[PDB]
Amino acid sequence: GAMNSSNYAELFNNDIKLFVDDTNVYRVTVHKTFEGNVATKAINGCIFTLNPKTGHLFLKIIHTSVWAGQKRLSQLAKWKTAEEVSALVRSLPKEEQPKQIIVTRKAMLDPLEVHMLDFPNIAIRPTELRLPFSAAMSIDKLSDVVMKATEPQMVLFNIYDDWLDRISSYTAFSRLTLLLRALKTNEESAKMILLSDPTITIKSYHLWPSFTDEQWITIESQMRDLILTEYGRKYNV
Amino acid sequence: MNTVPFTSAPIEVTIGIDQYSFNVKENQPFHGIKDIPIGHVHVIHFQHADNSSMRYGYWFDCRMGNFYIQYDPKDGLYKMMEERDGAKFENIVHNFKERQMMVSYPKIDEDDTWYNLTEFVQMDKIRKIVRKDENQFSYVDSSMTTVQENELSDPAHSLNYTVINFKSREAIRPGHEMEDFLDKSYYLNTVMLQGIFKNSSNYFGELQFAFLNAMFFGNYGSSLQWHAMIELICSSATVPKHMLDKLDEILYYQIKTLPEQYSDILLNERVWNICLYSSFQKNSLHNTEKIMENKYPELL
Repeated sequence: GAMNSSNYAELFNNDIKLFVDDTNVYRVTVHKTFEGNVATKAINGCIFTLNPKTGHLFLKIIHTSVWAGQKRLSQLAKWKTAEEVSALVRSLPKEEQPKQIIVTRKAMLDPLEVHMLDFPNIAIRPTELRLPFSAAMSIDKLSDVVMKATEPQMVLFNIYDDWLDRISSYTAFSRLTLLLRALKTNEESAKMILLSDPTITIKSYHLWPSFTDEQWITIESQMRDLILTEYGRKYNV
Repeated sequence: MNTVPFTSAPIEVTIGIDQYSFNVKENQPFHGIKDIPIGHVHVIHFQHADNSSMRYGYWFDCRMGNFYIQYDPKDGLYKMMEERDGAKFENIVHNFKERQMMVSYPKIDEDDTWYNLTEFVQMDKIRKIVRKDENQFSYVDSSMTTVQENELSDPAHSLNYTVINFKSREAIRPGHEMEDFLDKSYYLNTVMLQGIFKNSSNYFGELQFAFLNAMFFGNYGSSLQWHAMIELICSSATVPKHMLDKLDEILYYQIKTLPEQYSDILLNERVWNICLYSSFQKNSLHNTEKIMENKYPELL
C-alpha cells in the first residue's frame, strides 16, 4: 500500500522503483483579457520520474501543443502523465522495468493503474511522504530545457550528479529533498546559498555545484537554517 | 394457482414466500402454501428460530414441475424436492387443501409488487447463475460467494454472476484508457449488452435477481453485484432511453420494497450518491431519486 516513514529504507533496496510527480505537467499564467475577464495561457511543463536509488531522472517535457483544443486540462494532465509513464516503462528493457511506481499525489493512482493494466506485477502506490519535487523547475538547467522545448522531448539526467561516488543513495536522496525543500520555501535565498561563492562552479555535465564533502555539510546547514528561518517568518514563531 | 406442499414442520421457522413471511411453531400442522400465482418465478425461504445463522431458500417456477418441501433431520434444513408422480402429488395437495392445512399466498388484487421486482427474472437464467443441473429449482443462502468474490472458494456452491470490474482489460480498450474509465458506454453497450447479455432484458434479470438474493438472504456478494450493475449504467454517457426509463422503474420498486431497518446494510452510500448526484444519469432516474430522498434522506 502507501509509502511512509515506517518503510523509508525500501527506497534504496535493489527492487527497481520510480517516483512520479505530476505537479509541473500542466502549468499556466492567469491574466486579464481586453474585456476584463480572466484567461489562462499554458507554458511548457514536465513529468518528474525519478529512480531514488540511481538518481536517474526521466524528464518528459510536456509542450503546450498537447493541450490545444482539449477540455478539462487538470483532469487530462493526470491521464497524459499516466500515458507517458506507461510508454516509458514499455520502452525500457524488461530487466530495467520498475517493480513499483510511487505517485506523489493520490489523484495519479487510478489513471496510472488503468494505463498499466498490461503490467499486473508492477505495484502502483501512493506515499505519506511530502516530497518537494514541485521545486524541480527551480533547478536552472531543468527549467531551461523545459522552457526552450519547441516539441515533446524526453531528456535523461542524473539528479545526484556524481554524489553516489562518495555517499549512499539514502544520503543522496536526503540531500536532494533538503535542497528542493529549501528551493520550494525560499527560491532566491536557496539559489544565493548555492551560487554565492564564484570559486565553486557547476560542471557542464552537472546540475548542482562541485562542493567538497566539507562544503556540502556547510551548504546543508545553511539550507536547514533557511527552512527554519522561513518557518519562523511564516508562523511568527 | 399452484401449490408447494410441506411434508411437515418439525422445527420452528420463519417461512418466506416472495415478499411475504409467516412464523411456524415446532410440530405445527403446517402443510404448505397454495394459490401461488402462475407466470412468475418465486422464492421460498427459511430462517430457523433457534439459529438465525443461514437464511436459505429455493427459486422455482411451478410451470416446470411439482415441488414440495421436506425437512431433512440429517442436514438440518427444509429441502425442496420434485415429485415426478403427478397423480400422487395432486392427491396430497387435494387432501391438505380439504383439511385447510395450507396458507394462502396472500396477494392483494391491486398489488403488482412481485411482478415489478421479477419482471426480467427467468428460471433458465437463475439456473445458469446457480449451477445444480439435476434440479429444476435453485438453492441460495446467506454465505454463498460469487465467482468474483472467489477470485479476490468451492466453485460448485458459487453464484456465477457476470464479473464486472471497472479496472480490467475487459472494461478498458488499449488507447482509450481515460475515455473508457470516465465514460463506461463501451463496457456497457459493446462488451456487456451486445457481447455477454445479448439484450437489456437479460442484464435487468441478473440485476433484479442480485437485489432479491441481497434482500432475502443478506447475501453480501449479491449486494455488490446489484450495485456494480447500477453503477455501470449510471457511469455510461450513452444509454438507450428505454433502458434508463426501465432502470428508474426497477430501482423505484426495489427501494420501495427494502425494509427501512435494513437500508444501512443493503445500500452503498458511495454508489447511490454518485449515481443520483454526480453521474451522467444523475437527472435520468426521477422516480428513484424521489423515493430515495423521501425514504432514505440520511444516506444522501
